[PDB]
Amino acid sequence: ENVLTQSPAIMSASPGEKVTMTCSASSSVNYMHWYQQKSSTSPKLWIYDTSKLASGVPGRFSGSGSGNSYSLTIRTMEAEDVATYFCFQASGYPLTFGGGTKLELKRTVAAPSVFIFPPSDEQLKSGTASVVCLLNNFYPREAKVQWKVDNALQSGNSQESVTEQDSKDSTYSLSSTLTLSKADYEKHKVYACEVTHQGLSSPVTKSFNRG
Amino acid sequence: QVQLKESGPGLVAPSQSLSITCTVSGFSLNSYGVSWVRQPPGKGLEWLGVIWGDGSTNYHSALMSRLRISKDNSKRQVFLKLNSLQTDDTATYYCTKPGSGYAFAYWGQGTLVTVSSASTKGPSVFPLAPGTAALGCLVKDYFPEPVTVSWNSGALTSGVHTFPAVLQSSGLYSLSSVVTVPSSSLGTQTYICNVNHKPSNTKVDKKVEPA
Repeated sequence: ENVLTQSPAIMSASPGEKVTMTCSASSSVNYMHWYQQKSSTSPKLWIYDTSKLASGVPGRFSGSGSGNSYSLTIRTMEAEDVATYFCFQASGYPLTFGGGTKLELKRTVAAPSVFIFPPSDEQLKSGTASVVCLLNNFYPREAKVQWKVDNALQSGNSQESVTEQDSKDSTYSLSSTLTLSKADYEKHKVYACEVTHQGLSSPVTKSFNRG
Repeated sequence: QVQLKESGPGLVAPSQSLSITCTVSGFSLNSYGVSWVRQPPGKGLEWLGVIWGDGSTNYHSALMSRLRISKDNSKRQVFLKLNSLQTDDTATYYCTKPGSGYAFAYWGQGTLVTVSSASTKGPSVFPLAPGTAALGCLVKDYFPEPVTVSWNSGALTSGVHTFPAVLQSSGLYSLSSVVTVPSSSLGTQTYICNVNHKPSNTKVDKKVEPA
């Protein structure tokens, strides 16, 4: 098939910065089309026949190129431009899309708010304890959440989940869940999460006592 | 006004067959080709095939003629049929149509199909009990994706972060939804999370109360 390679695959840009992304085909094509996808909803046609903006699409976006090499450019990066962008060719079968270019907004440092939730009484009666650490509205994405049970570091028993970048403020939120049986949970007294993040002077710890 | 809408099963077993229907509106099927595209979860886009107005078809050859696309003009429906399923076929499936030229300009909402020998399970929903307070619900142990969560039936959208589901080591998904609110309003306002899992016909409305 005609493979489309998009570069770069991951990219960030500060607000007002010029961004450009390329799509390269292994064989020449008549045109390249571009789709914007936000937060796993349907793709939206963004640019068609190489350089025509679909309706609604602002004039800071443009595409160009010919043959095997196409580009999508944004002259001034905005918060609403955060998305994945896919190129597409329909000049020969099988029709093919690129692997996408994920565009992040590179905003100012913001320190997380941190919350800890003990398991509910209703979960405990079913035989399980989920303890939850929430990191709300922070930037950049890199954070270190560490669980301590009776001041002992945990390993391999917590799962993390991260939101996409917020439309308005461009921050992230993160939950981490420490899961164990009720019998194991009732054998320890103090549960704590410790957050490290460049928006924070020293690591922040939130904790509770079973009871 | 061109509209497309897909419907299909949420869950089917390996080696069985998948079939999805697209109901269309705003154009003649005799005149216009309709295509199918899928997206494996957290990956890119793949074109599957097209049925032209005259009824002829083109398929992606990688599918090994496991795919058939058909239509009925009087019903305004286009049918995707995919045989001898592998877990690799798990994806969001979209019906789509070009506008001007060959770029796809109209997309359905898409329909997630999970291919697995595992069975439906509805979630359990547990409160994460709470000048800024966080509160939440833990939506645990469900299969397959997806779950929809709203707070106070949509009335509350500011402050709401719903995390991506995580596959636990048990083969079940879990997710959390949180909302930030002022401390002051905890004693006055009630907060209820509305959780919906279509594949099991589970609707849970859960009060989250201070402890």
